[PDB]
Amino acid sequence: FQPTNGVGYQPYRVVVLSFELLHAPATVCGPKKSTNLVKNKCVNFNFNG
Amino acid sequence: AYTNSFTRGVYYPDKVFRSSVLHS
Repeated sequence: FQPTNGVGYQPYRVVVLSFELLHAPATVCGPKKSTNLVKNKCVNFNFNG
Repeated sequence: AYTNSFTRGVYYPDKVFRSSVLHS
């Protein structure tokens, strides 16, 4: 790795984020807020995605 | 020595709950 090297030979930093989708409880979530709970009425529910 | 593994070794293949069903 020299600064004069061609871009193909120049150093690149790489980060790979790997996550498995919904099959169990979760600990990494987005910024989404929450709301109270209502029963016995047809509603649009979104439990942990 | 050897022995017979009668019916043991079955483990929950998925982390999803199910009920009253025969799943393959």
